[PDB]
Amino acid sequence: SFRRIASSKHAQRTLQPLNNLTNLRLSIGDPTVDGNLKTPDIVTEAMVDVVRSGKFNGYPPTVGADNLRQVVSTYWRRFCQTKSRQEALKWENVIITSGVSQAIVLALTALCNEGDNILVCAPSFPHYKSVCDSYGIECRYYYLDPSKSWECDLRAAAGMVDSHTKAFVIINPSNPCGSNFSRAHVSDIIDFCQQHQIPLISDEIYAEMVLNNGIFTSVADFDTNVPRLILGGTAKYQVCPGWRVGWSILIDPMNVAGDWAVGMERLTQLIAGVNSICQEAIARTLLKCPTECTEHIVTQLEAGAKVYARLLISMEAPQASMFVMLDMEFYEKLLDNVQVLPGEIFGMSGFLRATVSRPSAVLNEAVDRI
Amino acid sequence: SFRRIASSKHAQRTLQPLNNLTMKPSRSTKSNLRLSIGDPTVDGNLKTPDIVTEAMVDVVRSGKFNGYPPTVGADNLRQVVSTYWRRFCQTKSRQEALKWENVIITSGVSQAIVLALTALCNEGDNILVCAPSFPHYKSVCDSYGIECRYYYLDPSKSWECDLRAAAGMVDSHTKAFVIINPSNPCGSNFSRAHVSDIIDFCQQHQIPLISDEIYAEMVLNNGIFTSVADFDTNVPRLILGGTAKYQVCPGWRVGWSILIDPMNVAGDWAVGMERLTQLIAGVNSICQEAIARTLLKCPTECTEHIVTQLEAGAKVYARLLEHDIGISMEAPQASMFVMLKLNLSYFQDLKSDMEFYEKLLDEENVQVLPGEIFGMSGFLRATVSRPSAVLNEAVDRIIEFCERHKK
Ligand SMILES: [Cl-]
Ligand SMILES: [Cl-]
Repeated sequence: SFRRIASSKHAQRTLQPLNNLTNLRLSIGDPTVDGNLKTPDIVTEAMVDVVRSGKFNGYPPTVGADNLRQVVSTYWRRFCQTKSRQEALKWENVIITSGVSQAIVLALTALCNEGDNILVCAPSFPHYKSVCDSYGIECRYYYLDPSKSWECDLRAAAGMVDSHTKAFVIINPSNPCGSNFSRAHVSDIIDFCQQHQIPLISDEIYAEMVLNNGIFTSVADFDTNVPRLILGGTAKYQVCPGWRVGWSILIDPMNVAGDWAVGMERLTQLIAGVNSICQEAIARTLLKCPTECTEHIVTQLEAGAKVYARLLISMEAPQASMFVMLDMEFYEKLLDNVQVLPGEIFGMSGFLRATVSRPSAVLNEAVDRI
Repeated sequence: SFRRIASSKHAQRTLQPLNNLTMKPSRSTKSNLRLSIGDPTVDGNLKTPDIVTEAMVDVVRSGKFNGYPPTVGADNLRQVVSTYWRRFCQTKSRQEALKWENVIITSGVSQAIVLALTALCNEGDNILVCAPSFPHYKSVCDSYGIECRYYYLDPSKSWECDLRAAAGMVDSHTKAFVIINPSNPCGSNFSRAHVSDIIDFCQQHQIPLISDEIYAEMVLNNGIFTSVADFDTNVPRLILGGTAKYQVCPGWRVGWSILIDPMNVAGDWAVGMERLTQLIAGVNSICQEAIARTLLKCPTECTEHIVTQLEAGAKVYARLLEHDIGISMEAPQASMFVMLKLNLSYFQDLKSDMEFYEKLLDEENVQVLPGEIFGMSGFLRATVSRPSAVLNEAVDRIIEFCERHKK
């Protein structure tokens, strides 16, 4: 015979509730489903050129190709309204990752040990909770106030901070809330992080996907010595999540977080980096994508916002991202044939996440069915 | 002011000795000749098949494969890989034991290694790993607080596993036996009989066998590759492989793992690996479809070209044996590397493989890798995949270098 082989504690406690939960589907967080949103043609053709050259099939540096890091550094400068802020973004502090999902893993596991906690918004993109449970880090939720435009309850969060608290995480613009934070509110967050002396992690992957001529405020656009780790990429706004490319950018002017940066660098060695074809294709086109491409998608999202309004169930209208928030029992009865998502999944019972990114013809039929 | 932010223990102990090596610039006027590089794309002499390249083109232009794949891999590629590995099995039953349900698509074999070990072991466990070895097993183990417990390969018995010594290393915390076959850095290609013995060893000790078979297509001299798949056994085996080396595209970051477990004693291991793919959420969707379209269509001819190039590189290293300069070596039967054994008693001022590496580089601007990096001092890893003109020139400098330091 042969002794049964069991798995590790690490594997056993690694759970993704969304995926575990798994016809008109308003539950899907992937902009490629219908084809109404499209990757820019120049990116598609840069990929064609790059793979046909045969010059980008070799090993990249595990931290990312130099030129893509440089380009990403240059690209994020546009979110900075000032020269000093812009100069504070250095390519040396850019890391290319296998999607933002990996950037989250690297950020959290280079920073925390088992037994630590981080403060994370609720409701939230579930990956932070999943990564935390996987590695024995506590995901300590602070709550977002839906009646104050889904702003962070900074009064409450203060009471959650202790000696094992290692970071403060925000998602802005937000999946699942569709929120877009004001400049003053982002300033408060930074001050909060200063008062409590913890780094700020800002998931800014929807940066290009603000609606209604809204203003996006990146944690980069401030004069502060508070270390900030910005996570972003092209997966959502260039409609190519399956390419598995994203990045993290550290802004640390007084250099208080250098070991974190080194730790993240060292940990890229484990899977040894990112698809070399996509890295070069994005390095060639990231700065050349015209406002019009981002402007077509934003208009397409504004349409979905209009369709959900007919239901008015209450809701805070979306200012950004691809979702609106409007609980488990309601979800189950709808399928028995429309698919929504319960906010339970995201850390806040009593809501439903619905997607804005599908065609009106699909949405209208589903909103009517609701 | 602001509290200094420090890193985790996991980060602090994560080290890759190869990268770290990257070395004093040479005080020489000769051209830099690098024999240290483990990337088949370096010179352009070896080539990704055109049919794979044009499948990538069709796939990306379609705009139908830019979405999220399943974290475990696209269904069609998993089915295709399963079908592909069947050719390494000589029988219907062995072929039937390969199931696409037990294939996982990974971000290179490097991720496959992470998933295999961290889904199996807890901190405080150990695994048996060959030395010398591709450094990633050691790097991942140390990163995760798993002990990399070396058993030694024998350069005089064709770089075979010393199984007798390995037996004394097994204890209650030993969780796996790792082999690399064909081998980086040794160039060895195991006989069927040795692979049979390795499996028997794993049966006696009741530990799973992990086999890095990424050089499966790159056997030389009409050799026979024996996959751990090609056996009638209930020993659980996890095979790591991919297209990175033999289709000359390591940078695309695609590889896979295949679990073969006929009595289903390792289902939890499989479920664990699957769960852990959720953390980076999978693999480049363009390449998975491109490879799904072409993996079964690539002609034998594309590979025999690469093999021919490697056999020629091997002949050039053989020239080192014609001079009495203290270099012995088992000619490579596979993979892309050779291990040069140093007779240190030949040299007046060369104490170690490391010192040999430094002085060679400083004096002749030829870069090899000391075997220390791979877990076995007293050797040098040299690459066979470069063009003959590069190798021939570099071997001349090595010969000259040895004669000069002798006595
Ligand atoms: Cl990782
Ligand atoms: Cl991973």
